[PDB]
Amino acid sequence: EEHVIIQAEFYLNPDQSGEFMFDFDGDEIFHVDMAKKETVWRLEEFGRFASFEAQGALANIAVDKANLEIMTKRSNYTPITNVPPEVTVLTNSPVELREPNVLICFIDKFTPPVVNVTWLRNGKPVTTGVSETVFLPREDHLFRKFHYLPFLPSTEDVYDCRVEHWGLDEPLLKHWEFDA
Amino acid sequence: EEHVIIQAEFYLNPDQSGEFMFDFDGDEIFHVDMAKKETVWRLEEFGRFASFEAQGALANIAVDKANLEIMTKRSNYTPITNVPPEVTVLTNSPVELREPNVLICFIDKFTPPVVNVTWLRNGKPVTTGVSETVFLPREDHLFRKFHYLPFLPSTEDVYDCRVEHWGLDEPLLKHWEFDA
Amino acid sequence: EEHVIIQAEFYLNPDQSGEFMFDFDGDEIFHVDMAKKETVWRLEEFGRFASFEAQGALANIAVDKANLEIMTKRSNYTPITNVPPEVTVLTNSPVELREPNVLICFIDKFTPPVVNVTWLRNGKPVTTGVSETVFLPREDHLFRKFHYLPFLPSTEDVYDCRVEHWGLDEPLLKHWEFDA
Amino acid sequence: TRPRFLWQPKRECHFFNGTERVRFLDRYFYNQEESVRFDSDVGEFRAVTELGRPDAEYWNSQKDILEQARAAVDTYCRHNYGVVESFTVQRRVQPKVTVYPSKTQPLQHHNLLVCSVSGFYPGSIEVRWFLNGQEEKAGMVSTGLIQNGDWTFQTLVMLETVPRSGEVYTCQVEHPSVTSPLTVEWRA
Amino acid sequence: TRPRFLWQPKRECHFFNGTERVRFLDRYFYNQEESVRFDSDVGEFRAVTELGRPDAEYWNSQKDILEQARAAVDTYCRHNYGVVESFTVQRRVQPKVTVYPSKTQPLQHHNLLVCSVSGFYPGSIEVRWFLNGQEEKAGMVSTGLIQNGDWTFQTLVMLETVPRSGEVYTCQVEHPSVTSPLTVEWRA
Amino acid sequence: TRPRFLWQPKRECHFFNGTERVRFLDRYFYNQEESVRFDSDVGEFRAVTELGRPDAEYWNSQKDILEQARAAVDTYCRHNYGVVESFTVQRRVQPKVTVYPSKTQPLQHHNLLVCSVSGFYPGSIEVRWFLNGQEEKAGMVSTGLIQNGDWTFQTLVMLETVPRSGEVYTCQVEHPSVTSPLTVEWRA
Amino acid sequence: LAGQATTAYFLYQQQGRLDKLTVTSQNLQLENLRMKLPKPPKPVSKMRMATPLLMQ
Amino acid sequence: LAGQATTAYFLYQQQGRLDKLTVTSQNLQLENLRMKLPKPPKPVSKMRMATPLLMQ
Amino acid sequence: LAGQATTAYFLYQQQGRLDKLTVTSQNLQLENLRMKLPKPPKPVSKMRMATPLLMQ
Repeated sequence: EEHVIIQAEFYLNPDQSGEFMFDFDGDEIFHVDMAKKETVWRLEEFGRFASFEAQGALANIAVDKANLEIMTKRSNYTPITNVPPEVTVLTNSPVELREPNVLICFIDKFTPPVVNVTWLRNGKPVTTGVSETVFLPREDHLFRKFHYLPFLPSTEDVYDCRVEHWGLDEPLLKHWEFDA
Repeated sequence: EEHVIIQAEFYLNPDQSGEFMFDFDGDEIFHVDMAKKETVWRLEEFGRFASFEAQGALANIAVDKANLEIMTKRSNYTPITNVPPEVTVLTNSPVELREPNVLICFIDKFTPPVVNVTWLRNGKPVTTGVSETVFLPREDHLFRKFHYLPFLPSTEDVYDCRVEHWGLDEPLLKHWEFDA
Repeated sequence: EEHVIIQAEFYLNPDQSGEFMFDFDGDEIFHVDMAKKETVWRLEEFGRFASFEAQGALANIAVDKANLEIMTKRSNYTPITNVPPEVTVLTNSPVELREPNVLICFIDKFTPPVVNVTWLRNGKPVTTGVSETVFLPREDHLFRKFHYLPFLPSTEDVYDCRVEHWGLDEPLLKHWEFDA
Repeated sequence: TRPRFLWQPKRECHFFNGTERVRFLDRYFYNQEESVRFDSDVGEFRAVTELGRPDAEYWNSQKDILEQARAAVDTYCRHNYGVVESFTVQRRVQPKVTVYPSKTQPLQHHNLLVCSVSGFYPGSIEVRWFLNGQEEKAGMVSTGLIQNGDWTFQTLVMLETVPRSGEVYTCQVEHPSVTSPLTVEWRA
Repeated sequence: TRPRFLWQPKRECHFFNGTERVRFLDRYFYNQEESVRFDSDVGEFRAVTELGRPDAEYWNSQKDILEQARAAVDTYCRHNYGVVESFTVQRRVQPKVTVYPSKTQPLQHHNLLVCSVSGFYPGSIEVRWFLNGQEEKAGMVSTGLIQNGDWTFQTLVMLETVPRSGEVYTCQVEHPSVTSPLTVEWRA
Repeated sequence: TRPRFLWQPKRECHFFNGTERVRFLDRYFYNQEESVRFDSDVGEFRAVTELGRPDAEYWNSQKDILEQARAAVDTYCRHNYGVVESFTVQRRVQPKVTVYPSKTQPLQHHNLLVCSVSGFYPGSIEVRWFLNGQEEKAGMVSTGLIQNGDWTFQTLVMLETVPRSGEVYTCQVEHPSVTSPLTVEWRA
Repeated sequence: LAGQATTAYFLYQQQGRLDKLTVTSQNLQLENLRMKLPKPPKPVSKMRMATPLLMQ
Repeated sequence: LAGQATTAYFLYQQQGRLDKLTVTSQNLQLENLRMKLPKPPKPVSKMRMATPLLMQ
Repeated sequence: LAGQATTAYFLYQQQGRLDKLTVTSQNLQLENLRMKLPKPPKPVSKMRMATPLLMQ
């Protein structure tokens, strides 16, 4: 019955991107969206059970940004080995023809936590009803990221998860198709 | 065609809890949630018909808190007779098997307006999709409170409304079951 | 492939009403609601594609209000010819019996952009589930406005769009009925 | 379980026949007991209990407070009436009516009739039963207007009878929302 | 019914063939009449009506304002084009097409054909009718592109004919969103 | 493609058997490498790599920082455990189980059995197969707990067999959420 | 001989359920249109709140 | 003799209505998944607003 | 002779689809009631956030 509670407060430079979350055995309790300044609970049922002050998290990210600038000067501007993001395309439940599912693109084992993920249905971009989870941490400190595409399964459509990461010379193109 | 418009602005100590509402023949026009600082209309159709400035209500509750502190010193710290909350479990419409209904737990004739209401389905707590109305007033100044549990009726499940009030030595456990 | 991007920032006096929008070939990219201080995108899919700072728009409307006051003193208080709002009642899709449609009341070619539009189902006002778009511009600078009433079509109900504009001596009453 | 302290103002607005006569009852109740009862009918600032006597004196000491309370009869109550009339006073939602049999005791056959008037507003319902077109009496045992809190009411008027597949068992409902009395019939 | 005053700026951005040539027409219209018409094609600050003449002079007096307006041809129009291209310029939604008969006069049998092209973007539709595989003419009486306001258009092109269960009554639609002309047929 | 810099703190809270023993591992990791590893088990402020050595010294220089970190073992981890217990530690969602055949190679008949345990929490599943009521072995080739990110897990344990319409092909699941082992059967 | 009864037995219940099912579907689809509505703005009507004072 | 016609009469309309009803249900259930989505954030794309000046 | 088979063929699939369709409709209608709920407030439980310091 051992459990771990973690707090991820990463900030990248130069990208002007930072996040905040609470990690409970890998899963995410919530995440403070900097843009909306809101405590976005991973499950809304948690908001009816607990609470959090979002403005406090933004103070940390400002401090995290400051430390990174301090570390950058002290580290003589050393770069980061851009690990290739091993990508696996899965579904939340066994794909059921014409039964809504959430394709899950597992952008795994990568750094820095800034990636370009685009869902391609029949080769064309999909930007309507497509969600993504905040960059989730791992034991060896390589980020995870899930992209959710609520879709009505069909054999006519072939989905893709284009994953553009600086560690990849060529863009990754993982594929999914209805076969069950 | 006589009608009454009331304004309830109660604040309790020690509980750090206060509310605000407009009473129209017992029903609630709206209520200013202190946490969200929003004019939460009881029916959203009223927001498309009227408006209210939520920040003004919070000023009153601060004044209401101040007066209660003033009255507490003047009243030589006299307590409140904790009236037992007579509880009746009802449904918004005649229970229809497998047809969504909102169980209504009528926490009636109680003070102070701080109660612990938990819905128990088959003896286990339910904290997913469970709503409650702000503490509503009465003619003799004993609060009302409705708890809403949108449920799909089933004979397999037996619901409960555990009502923990300081006036009750033992917790109240009212019961509901599908019988129509 | 010629396209036009416009920016409408009108403010009326005496009405204390001003708006903001981006016009792309007549359609509306988004509009900054002064009351909510939010960048309300016409399609929410645009919010997942672009962004806008709503507070900046409110600064313009304050400047637009100031200029109108400056122009009013310089124009010796000249009024506006209140053009009659030609009204056409249409549907978003061919009316399908018992199949949800959005009646569209086209308040067209009118000024000033303050009108009283009310949907009358069987002669009674409808104020539940009735939407309106911000006052949209035209080439000759006469505003457009669409009113949306998501309705389940029925021959029993006859809808109306009462359009009260100062240019009209008598109220306009356009009519719709299911005939397909 | 510690001693508590409660301060709930109740600013009541009583207007009769629209706004022909408006009564502004300003109640400040402390621990389910009143302190001051500023009323427009009286006009003068009063106090009900001995605890609220100092409170009334301070508020009537300043003439500005008196004017604010006295002007509240038309600024607060009357203006709000027009604002809230459109969806509360004029609110006429349909009184959905269902009639079903019921048993007075467990393990016994049905011997009661409940005329369920659920989901209406405002609360001025009337229930009257009929048998074969003839009104029945001695069955006006009503459970009262049970408020649902969602701006709706609920009432279960019960009349005792034994079904025999020989009568019509007609209930009736008279509400402002419907110009014609809403009927309902039930046969075994 | 009091005199009104309206101040609606219209900052137009005209770019042709993507962003090969960008025209920035800055219109400040007062009471449905223009005041200034700062244009990138002209570049110089002008004024249309006599009322807006002082307005133009003040704005061209400061060289900073001129630079801001002149730099707006690529900072405002051109940059926004790239930002808004993905979902407005490249927006290609399917032109749902339905064809149904209609009557020109009440109480008369159907004598019209309406090729309903509802729910598309952008507005560059084309409609052409056919009979038994042969194109029909003299039926291009269109109602025009009726904007639905929800980023969609609507058009009802009408061609007059009398159904006889002997023809196919084929309409056609040509839109950028579909690489192949969308056909539709209707037989009585 | 420019050089990057990443600063991700990892404030870990390890408690065993509820809150009997709480371990507060404070990790500040820079570019996938640790800088300081303030731990409650050690208590003393340490540093893993040579880069984080100055960071640890500054933070242990102030006694207030030490007290804040040392008090965090019960103020941060222990208090949060009670707050987050109700919906994370006690969270027991049902392990939906489906069993379907599959083919190891394309264009070949089905020769695999996948016991799909999708949609459960927490991740302590157990899978064991059966044939005609007799447990089968040598089929524990599991794909591992694939996290779905929506506070749910997923696992596809595969056992190789050839259907012959003679066996029952029973899989089993043992999870804290269900007091009784969840069974599932599949016959061709 | 029993086929007529069985078919009507299936026919009756499928028809009755589906009629109410179509209505609750179309009305549900109508709720989606209402939920997709642009959230009409705050009108000019403003309910007024009284300002309580302190108890000295 | 008429049973064949009556059964097909019930069979045809129930099948036609239900096919469209299943699609509008699955798509509705798909809208629920979309409405349950975590509301993707604000991208880096920022439309620019011009700043009008006063009329002196 | 084939009418019995054809009717049951229609009867079986219409019944099976509709049973799951009714459940996904009632549960969907139940989601509407949940979405119409008054959005229960923030409880007294407050998860605590640690305050990181600067690297000198």
